[PDB]
Amino acid sequence: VSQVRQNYHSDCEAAVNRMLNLELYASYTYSSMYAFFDRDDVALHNVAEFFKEHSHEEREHAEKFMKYQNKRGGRVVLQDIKKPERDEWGNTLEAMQAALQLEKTVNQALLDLHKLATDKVDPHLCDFLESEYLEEQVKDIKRIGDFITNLKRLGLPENGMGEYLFDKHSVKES
Amino acid sequence: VSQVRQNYHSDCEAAVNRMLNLELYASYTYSSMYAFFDRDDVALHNVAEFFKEHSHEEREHAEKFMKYQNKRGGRVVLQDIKKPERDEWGNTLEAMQAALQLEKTVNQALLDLHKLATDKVDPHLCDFLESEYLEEQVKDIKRIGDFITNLKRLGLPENGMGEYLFDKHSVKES
Amino acid sequence: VSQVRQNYHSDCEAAVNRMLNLELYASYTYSSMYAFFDRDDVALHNVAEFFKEHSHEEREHAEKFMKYQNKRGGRVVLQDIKKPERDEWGNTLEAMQAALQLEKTVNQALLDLHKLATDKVDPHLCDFLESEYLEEQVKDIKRIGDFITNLKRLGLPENGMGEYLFDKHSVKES
Amino acid sequence: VSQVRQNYHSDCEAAVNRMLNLELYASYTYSSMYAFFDRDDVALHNVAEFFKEHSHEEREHAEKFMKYQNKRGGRVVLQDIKKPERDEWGNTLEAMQAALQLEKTVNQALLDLHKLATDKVDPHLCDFLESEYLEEQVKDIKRIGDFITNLKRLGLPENGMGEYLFDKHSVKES
Ligand SMILES: [Cl-]
Ligand SMILES: [Cl-]
Ligand SMILES: [Cl-]
Ligand SMILES: [Cl-]
Ligand SMILES: [Cl-]
Ligand SMILES: [Cl-]
Ligand SMILES: [Cl-]
Ligand SMILES: [Cl-]
Ligand SMILES: [Cl-]
Ligand SMILES: [Cl-]
Ligand SMILES: [Cl-]
Ligand SMILES: [Cl-]
Ligand SMILES: [Cl-]
Ligand SMILES: [Cl-]
Ligand SMILES: [Cl-]
Ligand SMILES: [Cl-]
Ligand SMILES: [Cl-]
Ligand SMILES: [Cl-]
Ligand SMILES: [Cl-]
Ligand SMILES: [Cl-]
Ligand SMILES: [Cl-]
Ligand SMILES: [Cl-]
Ligand SMILES: [Cl-]
Ligand SMILES: [Cl-]
Ligand SMILES: [Cl-]
Ligand SMILES: [Cl-]
Ligand SMILES: [Cl-]
Ligand SMILES: [Cl-]
Ligand SMILES: [Cl-]
Ligand SMILES: [Cl-]
Ligand SMILES: [Cl-]
Ligand SMILES: [Cl-]
Ligand SMILES: [Cl-]
Ligand SMILES: [Cl-]
Ligand SMILES: [Cl-]
Ligand SMILES: [Cl-]
Ligand SMILES: [Cl-]
Ligand SMILES: [Cl-]
Ligand SMILES: [Cl-]
Ligand SMILES: [Cl-]
Ligand SMILES: [Cl-]
Ligand SMILES: [Cl-]
Ligand SMILES: [Cl-]
Ligand SMILES: [Cl-]
Ligand SMILES: [Fe+2]
Ligand SMILES: [Fe+2]
Ligand SMILES: [Fe+2]
Ligand SMILES: [Fe+2]
Ligand SMILES: [Mg+2]
Ligand SMILES: [Mg+2]
Ligand SMILES: [Mg+2]
Ligand SMILES: [Mg+2]
Ligand SMILES: [Mg+2]
Ligand SMILES: [Mg+2]
Ligand SMILES: [Mg+2]
Ligand SMILES: [Mg+2]
Ligand SMILES: [Mg+2]
Ligand SMILES: [Mg+2]
Ligand SMILES: [Mg+2]
Ligand SMILES: [Mg+2]
Ligand SMILES: [Mg+2]
Ligand SMILES: [Mg+2]
Ligand SMILES: [Mg+2]
Ligand SMILES: [Mg+2]
Ligand SMILES: [Mg+2]
Ligand SMILES: [Mg+2]
Ligand SMILES: [Mg+2]
Ligand SMILES: [Mg+2]
Ligand SMILES: [Mg+2]
Ligand SMILES: [Mg+2]
Ligand SMILES: [Mg+2]
Ligand SMILES: [Mg+2]
Ligand SMILES: [Mg+2]
Ligand SMILES: [Mg+2]
Ligand SMILES: [Mg+2]
Ligand SMILES: [Mg+2]
Ligand SMILES: [Mg+2]
Ligand SMILES: [Mg+2]
Ligand SMILES: [Mg+2]
Ligand SMILES: [Mg+2]
Ligand SMILES: [Mg+2]
Ligand SMILES: [Mg+2]
Ligand SMILES: [Mg+2]
Ligand SMILES: [Mg+2]
Ligand SMILES: [Mg+2]
Ligand SMILES: [Mg+2]
Ligand SMILES: [Mg+2]
Ligand SMILES: [Mg+2]
Ligand SMILES: [Mg+2]
Ligand SMILES: [Mg+2]
Ligand SMILES: [Mg+2]
Ligand SMILES: [Mg+2]
Ligand SMILES: [Mg+2]
Ligand SMILES: [Mg+2]
Repeated sequence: VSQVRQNYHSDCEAAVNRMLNLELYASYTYSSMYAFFDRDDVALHNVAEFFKEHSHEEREHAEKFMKYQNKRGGRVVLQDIKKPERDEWGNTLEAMQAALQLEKTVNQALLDLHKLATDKVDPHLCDFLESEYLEEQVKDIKRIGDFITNLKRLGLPENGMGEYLFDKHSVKES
Repeated sequence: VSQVRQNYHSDCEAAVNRMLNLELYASYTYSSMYAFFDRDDVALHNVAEFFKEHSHEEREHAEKFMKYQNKRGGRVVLQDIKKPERDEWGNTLEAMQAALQLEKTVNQALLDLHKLATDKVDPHLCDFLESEYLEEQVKDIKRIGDFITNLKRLGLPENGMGEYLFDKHSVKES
Repeated sequence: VSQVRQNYHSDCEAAVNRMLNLELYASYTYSSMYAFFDRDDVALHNVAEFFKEHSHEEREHAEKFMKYQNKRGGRVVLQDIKKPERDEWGNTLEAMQAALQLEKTVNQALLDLHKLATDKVDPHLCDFLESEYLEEQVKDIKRIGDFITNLKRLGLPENGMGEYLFDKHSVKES
Repeated sequence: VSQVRQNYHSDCEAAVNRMLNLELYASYTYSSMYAFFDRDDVALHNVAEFFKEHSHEEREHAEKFMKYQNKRGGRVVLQDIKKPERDEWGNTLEAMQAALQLEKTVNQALLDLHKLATDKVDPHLCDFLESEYLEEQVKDIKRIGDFITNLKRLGLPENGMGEYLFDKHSVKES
């Protein structure tokens, strides 16, 4: 037993490792979206940079789980990072829809981890999830939903001018 | 009944007073460690200053419970602060081992208080513990465990050179 | 055919995707080393930070291949990022030995890619490898070899004091 | 024989003069595009300025070949700069398509010169081409391809609003 370990259930330790993997998976998916929007036959560079930024954020969230694991006396166990579901992402609307689904998948896993931590009476883990993950998750879901609404308003997928304008006005110029 | 009191159970009020006492006890133990490492026949002054700092931190945490008690309309009730378990602390490894145990004792009392606050459906007290005590506790336990690992690596208790080097490189120069 | 594509062989495009994967694999291995040295029963934090930095560097090198692929009109194709070979890394000497091997594996793949680019008469790709990858690779191999020499000099694996001192003097304080 | 000349083949000297001429030709073509977009019945001034900038860049690249020739002990030999292929350039999409073709023609000539320098075992000339010409060429081809993709997305040639918006958002305001 680790000398630091206190009130940290084996099930929570394992679930933290699984959540770490999911954050890495999410990061990799966003990296794929970045590369897609940087293609010469896609060429929406502010959209590309948006997804690149989100890839980096998810990788930071994975690292934060590694640090958490060690702080509690658990042991990091890594698994393969599966490649993303798609090799090409269609257009800005399709990609944003996939991102919304991904963020809700990650949110569900965080909420499930919170249920487990609650079950095992681990208030430190509950607080960590609430303070470092749950609020920023709701904000990302809201932002992406807002974007989807605007992409539909702009006539995606058919309205190429609308898609061009979204890249200029909705996502930060990069 | 205090005019400010709302949703604050007598049992929680009493447990806050007990936790206050434990913080004061922890502070006093760290003060003893400070004085020990400042002895001319011990003379590890950065180690001494580390424990002096932790003594001050625990006293601040006691004061924060006093303020909390009054904010909720409870009444501070003080008891004797018992002297520390030992009069002399052996060496840096022995002291760090005792500090680890002390921090885990304090953590257990905080977790028990959180269980009580949860039982009595006091989300303010739960949040206070989570936001002001539980995370910094995990960090202190991790730091001290890391130190113990390094002290063993350095050949404590027998390796006096190792102990000298720990005082120069592991704890902040004071 | 991509409208930008010129003098870019399908074989080179595929090899760039494979090299991208290898950079991601290397990044992941370094992340594992970071997490290991951050364990409370390992606790060599400057060593941990060294490997964290190298993980970030390799991820940047992967991103640079993505950008390269798109600049030439190739298409990024991602595969699973395999988990690292080990779950625990022994000690600083064992980890550094594994890092040396990893950097030489990456170097060999870069040199093989250069051979292919030379075969296909692609001077842009040759220059990219020479200017962005090959020199920094030689420097990393030299640095890690120098470290291994010093770890052996310090009496690793048996000399715990030597290992402690390496973490204080050889790797940047983090 | 020039007193400075060493390892510089007559064929390479001649090919450098031909490449100089091609850079001047490219500059002149871009100047024609500038003047076209500045016409009162065309009036896309940011597009005009984009082409003016590229004209200046190509003239700088011609000058760099003159300097190179003299450094190696070759002799600059100038020929007529042929007028551009067209007197009018249609619209932003047509012009960008012609620019893409021009940049790929220049790239092919650079790659052919590199083949010759390789044949004649002239590493100085190979390095000069790789370090001063080949990478910036790939970048220009990628940028122009990205633009063409966006012009098609914006509904060129028929969508005049799309063309107006490209001039405001895609090319630097001048
Ligand atoms: Cl436990
Ligand atoms: Cl408990
Ligand atoms: Cl357990
Ligand atoms: Cl696991
Ligand atoms: Cl997993
Ligand atoms: Cl599987
Ligand atoms: Cl796909
Ligand atoms: Cl979807
Ligand atoms: Cl999903
Ligand atoms: Cl949050
Ligand atoms: Cl929007
Ligand atoms: Cl009450
Ligand atoms: Cl209530
Ligand atoms: Cl009550
Ligand atoms: Cl009481
Ligand atoms: Cl008490
Ligand atoms: Cl008593
Ligand atoms: Cl005693
Ligand atoms: Cl003890
Ligand atoms: Cl204790
Ligand atoms: Cl806290
Ligand atoms: Cl230490
Ligand atoms: Cl090709
Ligand atoms: Cl060619
Ligand atoms: Cl091919
Ligand atoms: Cl491939
Ligand atoms: Cl692969
Ligand atoms: Cl496999
Ligand atoms: Cl292992
Ligand atoms: Cl190895
Ligand atoms: Cl390897
Ligand atoms: Cl390099
Ligand atoms: Cl060294
Ligand atoms: Cl010569
Ligand atoms: Cl020679
Ligand atoms: Cl000759
Ligand atoms: Cl000539
Ligand atoms: Cl000519
Ligand atoms: Cl002629
Ligand atoms: Cl014409
Ligand atoms: Cl054309
Ligand atoms: Cl042409
Ligand atoms: Cl260049
Ligand atoms: Cl654009
Ligand atoms: Fe995340
Ligand atoms: Fe405390
Ligand atoms: Fe690399
Ligand atoms: Fe040029
Ligand atoms: Mg142990
Ligand atoms: Mg377990
Ligand atoms: Mg999973
Ligand atoms: Mg698979
Ligand atoms: Mg599809
Ligand atoms: Mg509950
Ligand atoms: Mg709660
Ligand atoms: Mg909270
Ligand atoms: Mg919050
Ligand atoms: Mg966020
Ligand atoms: Mg998110
Ligand atoms: Mg998130
Ligand atoms: Mg908003
Ligand atoms: Mg009253
Ligand atoms: Mg009472
Ligand atoms: Mg007590
Ligand atoms: Mg007594
Ligand atoms: Mg004793
Ligand atoms: Mg907190
Ligand atoms: Mg603390
Ligand atoms: Mg503490
Ligand atoms: Mg504490
Ligand atoms: Mg630390
Ligand atoms: Mg096409
Ligand atoms: Mg192919
Ligand atoms: Mg591979
Ligand atoms: Mg496997
Ligand atoms: Mg092993
Ligand atoms: Mg270099
Ligand atoms: Mg490097
Ligand atoms: Mg390297
Ligand atoms: Mg490298
Ligand atoms: Mg060096
Ligand atoms: Mg002469
Ligand atoms: Mg001649
Ligand atoms: Mg010519
Ligand atoms: Mg003529
Ligand atoms: Mg015409
Ligand atoms: Mg050769
Ligand atoms: Mg070469
Ligand atoms: Mg070079
Ligand atoms: Mg270069
Ligand atoms: Mg250029
Ligand atoms: Mg050019
Ligand atoms: Mg050029
Ligand atoms: Mg660009």
